[PDB]
Amino acid sequence: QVQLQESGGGLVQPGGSLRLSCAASGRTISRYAMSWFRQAPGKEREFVAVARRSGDGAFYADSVQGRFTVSRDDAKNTVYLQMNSLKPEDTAVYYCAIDSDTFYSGSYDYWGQGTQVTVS
Amino acid sequence: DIQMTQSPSSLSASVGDRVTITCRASQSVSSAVAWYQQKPGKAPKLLIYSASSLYSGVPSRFSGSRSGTDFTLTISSLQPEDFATYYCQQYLYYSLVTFGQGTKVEIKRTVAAPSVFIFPPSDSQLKSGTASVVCLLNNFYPREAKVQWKVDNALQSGNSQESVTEQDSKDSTYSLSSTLTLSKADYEKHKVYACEVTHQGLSSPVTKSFNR
Amino acid sequence: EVQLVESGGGLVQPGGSLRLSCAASGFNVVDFSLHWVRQAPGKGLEWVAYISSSSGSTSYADSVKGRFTISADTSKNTAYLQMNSLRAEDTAVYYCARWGYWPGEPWWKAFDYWGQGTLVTVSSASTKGPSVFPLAPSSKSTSGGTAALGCLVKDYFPEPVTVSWNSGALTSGVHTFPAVLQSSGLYSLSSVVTVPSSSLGTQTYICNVNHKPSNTKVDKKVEPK
Amino acid sequence: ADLEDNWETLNDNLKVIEKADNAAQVKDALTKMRAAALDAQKATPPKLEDKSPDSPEMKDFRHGFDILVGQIDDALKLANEGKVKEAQAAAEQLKTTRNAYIQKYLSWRHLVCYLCFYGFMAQIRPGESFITPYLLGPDKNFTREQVTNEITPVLSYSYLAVLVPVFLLTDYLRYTPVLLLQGLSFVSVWLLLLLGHSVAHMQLMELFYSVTMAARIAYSSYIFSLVRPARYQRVAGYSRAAVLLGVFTSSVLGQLLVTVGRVSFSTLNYISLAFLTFSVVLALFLKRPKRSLFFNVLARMLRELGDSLRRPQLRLWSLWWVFNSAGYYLVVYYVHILWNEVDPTTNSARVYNGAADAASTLLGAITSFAAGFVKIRWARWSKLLIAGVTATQAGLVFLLAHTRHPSSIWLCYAAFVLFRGSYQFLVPIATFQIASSLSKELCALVFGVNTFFATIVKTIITFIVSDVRGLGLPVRKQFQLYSVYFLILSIIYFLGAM
Ligand SMILES: Cc1ncc(C[n+]2csc(CCOP(=O)(O)OP(=O)(O)O)c2C)c(N)n1
Repeated sequence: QVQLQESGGGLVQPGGSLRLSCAASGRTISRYAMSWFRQAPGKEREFVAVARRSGDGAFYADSVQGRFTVSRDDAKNTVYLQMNSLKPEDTAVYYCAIDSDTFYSGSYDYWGQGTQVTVS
Repeated sequence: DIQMTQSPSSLSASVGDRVTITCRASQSVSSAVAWYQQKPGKAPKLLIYSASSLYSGVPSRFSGSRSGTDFTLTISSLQPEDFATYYCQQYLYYSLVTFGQGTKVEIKRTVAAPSVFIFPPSDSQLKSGTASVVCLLNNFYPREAKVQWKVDNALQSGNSQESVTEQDSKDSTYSLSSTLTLSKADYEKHKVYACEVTHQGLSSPVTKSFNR
Repeated sequence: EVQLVESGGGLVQPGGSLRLSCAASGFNVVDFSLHWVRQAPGKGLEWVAYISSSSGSTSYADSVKGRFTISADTSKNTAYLQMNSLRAEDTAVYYCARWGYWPGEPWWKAFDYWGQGTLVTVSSASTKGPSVFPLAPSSKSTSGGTAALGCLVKDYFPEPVTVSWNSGALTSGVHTFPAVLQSSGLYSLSSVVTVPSSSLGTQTYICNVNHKPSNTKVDKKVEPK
Repeated sequence: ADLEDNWETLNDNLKVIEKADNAAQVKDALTKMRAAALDAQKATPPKLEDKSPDSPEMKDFRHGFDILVGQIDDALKLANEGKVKEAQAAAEQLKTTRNAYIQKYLSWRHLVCYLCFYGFMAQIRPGESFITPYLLGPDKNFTREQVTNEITPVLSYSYLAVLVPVFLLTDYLRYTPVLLLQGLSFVSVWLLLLLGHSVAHMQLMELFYSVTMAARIAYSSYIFSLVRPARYQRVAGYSRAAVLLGVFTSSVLGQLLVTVGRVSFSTLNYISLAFLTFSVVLALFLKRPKRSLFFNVLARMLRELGDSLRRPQLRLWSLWWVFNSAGYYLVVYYVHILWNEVDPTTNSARVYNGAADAASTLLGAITSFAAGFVKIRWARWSKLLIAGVTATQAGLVFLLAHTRHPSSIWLCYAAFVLFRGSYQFLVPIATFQIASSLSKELCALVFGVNTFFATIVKTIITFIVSDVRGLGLPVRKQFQLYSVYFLILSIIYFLGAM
């Protein structure tokens, strides 16, 4: 019965910055994991990042390492995404994902709506 | 007797990252704890003794701290030699040696999609009497991936058998081989045989299926 | 240098008797006490027993109380750990560790010089040849790029067996899994290689096993249906 | 948790093991003993803190804890074999080595006990409740005007002149020579009382007695400087109970000597001088602490005080404390003069001021026990309760003012007891409504400022009323003006209430 909220986006330039955000409501977050997915026009079901627990760090994808930055604020239940100079080959819509397993094995049932992101 | 909990049981860092492994006691144990570094397969080694001191033989990139009953291992510059399992052990009396749970650290590696390949056996196991199908997950990260084994549209739990491998020294990725061994009663089931697996790199849990 | 060594570990029946020998080359057991630490494969470290040759303090762990016994000799500078009526939980690696007496440099220093560690196993079934079965990539569907080709071996004992691919030539992409405990008491293992689909129809793939106690070398050809 | 908490849990666990059998479950007790012994090894004791560490005079401390942990090993290696009788002899050896080795670097372990005996014995002053009958007896026979308008005004000015300078010297000397100076002040007071010649000798006597009535905060400050903040609550409670029991025992002993024993007042003050020399000896047998209040900085105190400058409830309780404390001391300084005025019996045993003092101390202890139990919201029923308490004080002062009967003053004695029931009922509440808002240093500062303003109000009323160059009024019109003053305070707090 959980649900997600997100915002951000916009037509950005290669060499700029952007801040994606995802909040959740329905269940506490500090004992679960969250994730960021990607869908492009033409393709489907890609991966961006994942945030495991409160005392650990984030884990990225093969092409976004050293470029994105994922934090986690457990007080307001909000996970951020610091887009830093995204290339124009990543004009895609980012999705948010909640986990339903405390062992973070990937019990994914509920996603978000979407956010239009386009570079140049 | 007493317990010795060790919370960050699955850590991950790149070369040159400060990690903190905490460890909580049950009793009010004095400042005598032991942090051990055991390689997978090899012998343990004394890394930190008495919760603050540096042992003669281990490098200077290791330390620790005490906060009540909370002991902390700190690694400032993580050498690539230092990817092992770190054990927490309070030493208070001779017969109260209670180890922790072990914190097998990992290399900070980019989460990739698991190559999920289902494999049925040949015609030799049906002439032997014990069928065994497997599902392979190759080149993925982290270790936590969950297979479900949808046989006849049902999660056949209890009969599954997982076996993860050690971390590769070539590209620092993982492989899993889930094995479902079934009897002759597997033969007269329906014409579908699938395994569904989920992972953080996967959006949707991939279901790999075969017939006959 | 001063160090430790262990001997006596092997294969026993569930409920049998086995005597481990811990030897200390260098120091003597009258100045430092000896300890035994259990490590199950996949699990973590856990304590078993200790002995102190200065006074005699054979106090054991609650999971192994009244089932094991220990006796240390300072003339031979060794310690015999005799274990009778074992269970299936004791399939583990036993480490013999040094630890000092109170006060100061012996006690405050922890288990500093761990030994090489002996290995004991508990299984009702004896040694037998592994049954080897192919794992074909099924190239009739989901092809075009690369696939995987494997060997599933099962019903063997003991644990160390090796899998070679094309007499050890093809070593890129070889994944050999640890021997997972089969519920029938025996062992099972998987090995797999990554094969491109263009080289699948030309390069003939074999798959050999090498088992050191049981004199068998099963080299089976793997191919799709 | 440095040395003393480990010592307390070691003593408690040893008292558990000493009276316990069936040694299979004392392994947890013996390893808690071992943890308390090993944790108190790097403790750096305060008698060793002045010396440098890693010294050859420190090695005896580590060797004492060495043999302590070694006999804990000898106990627990015999406890793991299923034995039950070797642990008791090992605990006896542990007791002997704990008394021998560790106690060399431990100064005194009866500190709570010695402070209890200091509160129960060194507060005994059997001539305290018979000062005014001694001044107005057959010995010297001071008149009522010379004891009303000439002695206690010098007491008020001297209380000002020892509250303003001597408070810094009280905070500075680490409170053992402060209590020694207080004992020497008691010695000076009873030597000027036993060797009085004129009125100025009694003025100098009240000059030395102002130090004694002003150094009462120094005892609780000595407790806070000696006892750790992890132990200050219970030990402070037992010490306050010991002080109240010592004052009650002093008043009961004064009643047993004067009324029952028929001891003369000069011999009474001889006994008082002997017990105060005993109090000086007990002050010489104290221990000097280290962590003082305001000498062991200003910007943090001002930043934490700026949030408690114009609070309405804090200002209400502070102004009530100032006004009712000035009224309380102006009632207490003249109520003995009133008691010797209404019933001027020349017989020594027919003077029952000590019985009124004992009943007043007992009812004050009861109302202090029945002050912190008020689980009532202080939003609306505060100012009306203050107006009711001040109206009760006005009624009691008015009953003390128009009583001209020998048989009624008995009940008026109890009315002064009830005056403590109208004063001590709200003193722990006035302490709780101030101490729960600031730090303890700022708490002592706020109570010092409140005592300073109460002394200002008392000094102004003393300068206006009792002065012979201004008004020049006897004690009866002073009590009438005090009744009018408490009535005006009742009117002010009632108009503040509703
Ligand atoms: C004219 C005069 N009145 C009284 C005294 C003695 N005297 C001054 S204050 C006081 C009582 C001290 O105040 P209190 O609040 O009762 O202190 P506590 O008993 O609570 O410790 C006494 C007995 C005196 N020396 N001269």
